[PDB]
Amino acid sequence: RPANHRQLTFEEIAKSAKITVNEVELLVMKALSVGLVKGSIDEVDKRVHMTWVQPRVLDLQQIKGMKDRLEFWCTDVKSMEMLVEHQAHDILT
Amino acid sequence: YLSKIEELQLIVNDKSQNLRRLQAQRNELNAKVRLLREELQLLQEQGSYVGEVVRAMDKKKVLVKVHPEGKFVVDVDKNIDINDV
Amino acid sequence: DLYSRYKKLQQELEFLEVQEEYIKDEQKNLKKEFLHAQEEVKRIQSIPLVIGQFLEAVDQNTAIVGSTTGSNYYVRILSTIDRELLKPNASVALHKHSNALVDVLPPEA
Amino acid sequence: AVDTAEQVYISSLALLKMLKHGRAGVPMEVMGLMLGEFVDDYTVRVIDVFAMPQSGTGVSVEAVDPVFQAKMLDMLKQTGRPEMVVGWYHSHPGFGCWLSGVDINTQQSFEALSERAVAVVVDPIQSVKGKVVIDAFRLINANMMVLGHEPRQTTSNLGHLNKQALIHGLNRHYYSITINYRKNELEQKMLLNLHKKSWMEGLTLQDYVVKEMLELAKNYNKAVEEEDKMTPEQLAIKNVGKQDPKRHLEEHVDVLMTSNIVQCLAAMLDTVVFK
Amino acid sequence: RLDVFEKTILESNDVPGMLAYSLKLCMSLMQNKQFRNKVLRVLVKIYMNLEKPDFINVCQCLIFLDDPQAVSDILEKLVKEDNLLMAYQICFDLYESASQQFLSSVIQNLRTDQTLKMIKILSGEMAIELHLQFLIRNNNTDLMILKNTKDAVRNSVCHTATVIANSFMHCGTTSDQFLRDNLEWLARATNWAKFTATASLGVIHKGHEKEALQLMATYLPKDTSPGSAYQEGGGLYALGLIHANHGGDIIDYLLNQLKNASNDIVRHGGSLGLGLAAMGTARQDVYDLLKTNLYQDDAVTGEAAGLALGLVMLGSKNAQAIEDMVGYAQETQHEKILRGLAVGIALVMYGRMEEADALIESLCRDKDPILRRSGMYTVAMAYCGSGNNKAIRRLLHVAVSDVNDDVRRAAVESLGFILFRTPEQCPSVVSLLSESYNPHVRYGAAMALGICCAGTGNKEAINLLEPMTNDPVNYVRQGALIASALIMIQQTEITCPKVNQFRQLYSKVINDKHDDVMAKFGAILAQGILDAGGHNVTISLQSRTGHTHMPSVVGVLVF
Amino acid sequence: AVQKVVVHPLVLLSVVDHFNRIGKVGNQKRVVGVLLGSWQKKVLDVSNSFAVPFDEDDKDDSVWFLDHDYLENMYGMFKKVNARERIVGWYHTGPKLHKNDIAINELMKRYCPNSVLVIIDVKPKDLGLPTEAYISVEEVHDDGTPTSKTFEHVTSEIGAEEAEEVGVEHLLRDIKDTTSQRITNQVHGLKGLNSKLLDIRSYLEKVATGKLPINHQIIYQLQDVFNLLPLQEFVKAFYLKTNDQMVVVYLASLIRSVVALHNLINNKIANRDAEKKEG
Ligand SMILES: [Zn+2]
Repeated sequence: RPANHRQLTFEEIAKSAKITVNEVELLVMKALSVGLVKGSIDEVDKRVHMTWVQPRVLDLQQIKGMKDRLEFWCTDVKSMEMLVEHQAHDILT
Repeated sequence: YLSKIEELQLIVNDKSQNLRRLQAQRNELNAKVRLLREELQLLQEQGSYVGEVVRAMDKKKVLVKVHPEGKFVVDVDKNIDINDV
Repeated sequence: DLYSRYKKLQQELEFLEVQEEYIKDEQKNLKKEFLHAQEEVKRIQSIPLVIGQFLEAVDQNTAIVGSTTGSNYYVRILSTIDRELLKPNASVALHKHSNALVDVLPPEA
Repeated sequence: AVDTAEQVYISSLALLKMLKHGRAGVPMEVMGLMLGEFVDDYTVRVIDVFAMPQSGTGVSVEAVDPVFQAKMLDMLKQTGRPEMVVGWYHSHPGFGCWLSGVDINTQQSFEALSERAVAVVVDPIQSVKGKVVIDAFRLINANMMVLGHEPRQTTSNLGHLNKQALIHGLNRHYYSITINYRKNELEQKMLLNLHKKSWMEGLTLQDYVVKEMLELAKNYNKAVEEEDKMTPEQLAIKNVGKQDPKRHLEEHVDVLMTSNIVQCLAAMLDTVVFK
Repeated sequence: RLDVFEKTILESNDVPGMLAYSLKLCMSLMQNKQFRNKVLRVLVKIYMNLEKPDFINVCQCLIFLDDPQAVSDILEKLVKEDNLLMAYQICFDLYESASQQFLSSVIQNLRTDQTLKMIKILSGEMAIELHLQFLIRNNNTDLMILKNTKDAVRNSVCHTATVIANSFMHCGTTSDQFLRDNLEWLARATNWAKFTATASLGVIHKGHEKEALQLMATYLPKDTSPGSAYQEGGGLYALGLIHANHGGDIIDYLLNQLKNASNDIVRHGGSLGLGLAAMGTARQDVYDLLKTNLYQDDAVTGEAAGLALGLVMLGSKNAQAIEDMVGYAQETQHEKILRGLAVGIALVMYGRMEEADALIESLCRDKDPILRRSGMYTVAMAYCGSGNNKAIRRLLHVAVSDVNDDVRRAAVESLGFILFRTPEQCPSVVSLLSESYNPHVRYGAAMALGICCAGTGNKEAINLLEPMTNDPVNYVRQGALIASALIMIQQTEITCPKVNQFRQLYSKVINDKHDDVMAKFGAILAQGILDAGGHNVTISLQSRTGHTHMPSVVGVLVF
Repeated sequence: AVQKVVVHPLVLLSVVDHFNRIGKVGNQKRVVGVLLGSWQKKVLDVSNSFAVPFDEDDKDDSVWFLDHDYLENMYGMFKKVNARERIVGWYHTGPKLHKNDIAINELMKRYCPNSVLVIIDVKPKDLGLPTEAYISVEEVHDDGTPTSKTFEHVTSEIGAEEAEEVGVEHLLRDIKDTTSQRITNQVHGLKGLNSKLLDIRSYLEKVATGKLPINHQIIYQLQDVFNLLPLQEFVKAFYLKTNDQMVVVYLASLIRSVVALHNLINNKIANRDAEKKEG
């Protein structure tokens, strides 16, 4: 999931990770010892928060279909660069 | 009357030409202040010191007490008279 | 002549407006040049500021000033200095060779 | 009859060599031999300048080193350009950098060896940006006293040239020649392209510093404007009391402009770059 | 649109001379070449529709509408109607104010008693030789000034502007006075005083066409016997001076002198002379041998090649002079050769008024202030009067915003050529130009005062130049000198009270020995121009006929 | 290991004039010569160097000619001139590479323990910075084959060791101290954008015809530093920026109202003075 709700609830963890509520904390403190993900996990809602991670090895279908992020970035930061410059166009001066 | 009013009023709009006269004054001031700033190359070579002069004399000469030195009759300029010293 | 004199009123206003235009781009150009000047005002200087001392002024921003090297001199000064500040024999500062006064410092020693 | 309004086609690279060696040589003066071409009469061209051995010398003529020049020329022939030496180079980084005695010896000791070998002197210490302090002269000898000397075969070159203590006290034997830089676009292109591209944030995607800078900026802004703001209290010159208005109310605004300008710039670049 | 126009030129009774001054007034508010020639060819035909025929209409439409066949038709009316005494307008305006290219084409179209006076008006030598008679009979010298300026002769302007002085006083006196009075003052000759000491004979002998060769009997090209070719080259240049616009075979004889297997020792002056001689005639042979003069790779004759080739290709629109002179421009290893080619490719396109825009944009496209300076000369010659803002906006942009002052100088020389028509507004714009920060452009503003306000009765220009000679730059003081000489041509003391002030004041500042001789460089020349003719003659940049006089324009801009 | 060297434009001009040399003497195309330098630290200076008379055969790029009389011999004459800028490396023109670069640099490795080759630019047309340096590297693989020596991007930048612009500045005749932001903005944008376009085309090649380096060693962690912000939901940063723009507009408002008052007072003073006290 690239999307947000990076303050994930513990629920998918305790369902699909074959772990319990008393051991999600060890599940991510042992990962703090590992050092590939360092979440700021919520503990008033018990939510397992997502910070930066070590992503994958290969997604060749997403190495091809990363255009929806790469070309997204390219043409959209390009277009909004053209828009900022186009609103400040004739102070080229 | 029919087609004879607007350009007279256009020459009236040469108050904008008077605005150009004002900006002309402006750029005059600026160009000549910058000329003043250009003058400053003179300020790189010699802040000529005060040489004392015992007295004047003819042959366009004086008795200059070269202050950190002795007296050595030396040259003059072509601006002031001999008696002026 | 409504079909001559009146019409002739534009025979020169075109160049009029063209020069009124060009005064603006030349304001721009002269501003460039003035910025260049202000740049060159103080970029070589104020690093090896030698110290003498003021002694006497003759004309605008020009003064005979006691040295600390062994030879008092009558040099010109940076005009922007407040004219009511060159009165004392305070810590003036000039270039080594040019001996061009840049500013005077109150304290010393 | 070389009496003309003459010219020298310098090579900026040789200028770089001269500044390179005199800039940080011994406190004394340096001197060497040119490498260019006596291309014409009313002008001349220069391309190359070698560095000189460090033998204890000066503006003396007899500073010749045979094997040095031999190997240098042999390597240059093995290199791209086997062009002939036509003069000499030299500097005066120490003193007031003018055509001293041994110059008024070597320039004739070699201008007979050479044909012109126009002077080359420069003092790097006298300027870094302000002046271009350098010297160059075609020596005159006591034989040219035949007629009234006004070469000026063209004008406004020796005319614009109308614009040195002992050397203007030595205009005899020392008449200066109009100089110029080469049409350097061949490199001037790469002399600005690489410069502008780098000297301006290189990649330029870097500050696009933006807070700690304006903190101190606005922080000192609240401390700076409150003195120039005392000038209207001094502009309390009501009846007749005002000389120059202490026209220093500026020199802070433009800075304030730049400050909040960049503030808005970065505010933009945030939402612009970030997505 | 010519519907109400045709109903109101075939209209009813007023003075028909309404339409006669309306010719010049339509020309005063004219913007295009599109109904200019239309109205210009239909008003002459509505004068052919009105029963009273007119001659001022053809006096104007020959020099604005360039029809060599309608003048042949009404010149058969001059042979048939037989009145030579009414014929003066068309005949000697055809001699006076016609383009030399149009002169050759019109003597081509015309020949198909006035049976031989039809050829005698086109050669028109009568006014030439009685003008020469005036130039020998009338005189008013000031020789004391000639001695007190003779005290500061060098390889300099004194050696040239003494003969410029008494030769603009006397264009063809056919008499020696500076040859006669001395030889040792004449013995300060070194290559340009040598070039001048043999070219000055034809300087002082403008006109006087037949006795050119037999007056330079001493100056045939083996009869100098000098250890230098300039003392024999300026003489053939002086033949080129005499043989201006009316040669015969001697154009081809200077051509053959260049082609008597002689490289760049005869060409030294003879190539300048040949290009000056066949000017605007659009020859072929001079282009053929000036191509190897162009490819000499020596600018002492190469600038003569570029200048002389522009001279012989005046306003050409050639497909090979323009392209084959812009081609050699880039890969040459000098740029005074580019000054030569610069003024040459300026002169190759004169007055086209919309055509040369590709060339101006192509050359001001480039980065070279010398080549952009060439572009400004070329836009001074393609545009003169036509302030359509196409030749003003970007002209003024590059004129005053640019970084090198020489192209800026050529642009403020272009201003005086595009502002000839109404010099009323020209003080109000060039006094603004005065405010410049830089030496060449201070001087060029002075030159804009000079060549712009030549014939004017302005006092504000004098008021401008007085602080301009109160200026530490010496040659802007000479700009004040020479430009005020150009404001003191044609006019006397009753015109403005600064005339005799400056007349004695220039000798007064030449009394000061410690001035630069660059400060008084053209002071002898300011005295000479100050009596150009002795106020007998004047500039002709825009003739009283209505049409510009292009060899005078050539003279001033190469001058 | 070098993060930067003094890329002194004097050696740039040397390179340029000897490229003019290799162009005018004939058809020798790839400008290649010896880079000289003084190893002060990881940082270094490149102000002096030279081109060596060398030729590369069309096939078998491992063809080169490095005269000892034009290098080793010259080095001794240059040793008496200045021993500092020692033999440090070399360079080559041509955008990507040829096959010999590695063998050349390893031959000269005896001279400089960290010898460098530099892809030199003969035509400044770049978006950014010209020629960069590549020192000896041992970077084979996770496979860890016999150590490849394709010299990695040993970063550096245009070091101007000394000003010496007494002439250099005297050459520009074009620019001022640009008190320009818009220039920076357009450059930065378009450069990021064309870079990303090169990226997407390279990766479309990877999917299509790209080799095993399709995701070689970092291209995935390339995407991870992209994954720094992987709408990014900067809502924390949204109200953060809300207070930030509170600060921004406080700055704008206060400072620019000050500016208003500032010009107002004295500009109007001078205005009214020269206006009514003139008449
Ligand atoms: Zn020396």
